[PDB]
Amino acid sequence: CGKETLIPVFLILFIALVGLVGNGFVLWLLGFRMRRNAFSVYVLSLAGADFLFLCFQIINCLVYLSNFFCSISINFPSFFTTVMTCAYLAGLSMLSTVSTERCLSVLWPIWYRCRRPRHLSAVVCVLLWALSLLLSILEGKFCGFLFSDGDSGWCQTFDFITAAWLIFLFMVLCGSSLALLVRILCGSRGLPLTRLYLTILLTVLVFLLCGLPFGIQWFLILWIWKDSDVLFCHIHPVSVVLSSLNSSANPIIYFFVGSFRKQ
Amino acid sequence: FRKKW
Ligand SMILES: CC(C)CCC[C@@H](C)[C@H]1CC[C@H]2[C@@H]3CC=C4C[C@@H](O)CC[C@]4(C)[C@H]3CC[C@]12C
Repeated sequence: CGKETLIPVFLILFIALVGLVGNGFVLWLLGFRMRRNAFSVYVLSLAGADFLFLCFQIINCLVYLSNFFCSISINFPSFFTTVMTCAYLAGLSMLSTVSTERCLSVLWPIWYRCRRPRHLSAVVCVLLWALSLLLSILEGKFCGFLFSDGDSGWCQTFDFITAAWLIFLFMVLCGSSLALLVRILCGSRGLPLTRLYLTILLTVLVFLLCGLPFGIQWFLILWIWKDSDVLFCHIHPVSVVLSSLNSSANPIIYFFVGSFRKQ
Repeated sequence: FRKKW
């Protein structure tokens, strides 16, 4: 657009810089300083995915501001949208596999303590990242972001396939959080119930209201509504603001609350 | 080629 979309661009550049410094601190602390468990492997991979996504959002911010003020008319390449899509899908799939591993920890505690393979988690991590590549480049080369051209009749099909993948990740996160909540609300003795309940509803509403809108508008709404050309300048900058709020408040919730809280 | 940017 013109000046109508300008203040979401400044908002995504403030929350993008906050997300870069948060995910940089989480990446440095879990890479080079602290001792890691399987959960720190999941938090580290989630911070890497959000670091890639917020890097590509802040360079989209910078090329839009270079288009507006300096009038350079720089063109970012088309594969940055592809690797940003891969970062977004991996950053949501880490949230789903965090909720699945917590459900397996509470429902099956003897197995999760004593018989869990220590090289499971990273293996699960790399397979989810592998599937992110299988949903990114097979997206992008059909949508013209790779190989300069592509059939849109296939591109819409692969957008619907990854939309089914996003609603599958949401029902896996919601079903696992529901199973963990009924397992604690039936059978808890010494657990901190209200803090655990509030953090579970916080992570579910972050995955619903913040992480999911950009994927639903980018892969699903844009093909099924068929008149979204005037709906763009309202729904798309607020969706990248909400997804950058998801990627920026994933270091603060999953690390600096779980593990940097007392200080 | 698709476009919403
Ligand atoms: C499937 C391949 C091609 C995609 C891999 C993407 C690359 C760039 C990165 C992003 C974050 C990385 C992970 C970050 C954390 C660790 C923990 C470490 O103890 C084992 C490797 C592992 C699990 C890395 C594996 C590779 C990884 C997933």
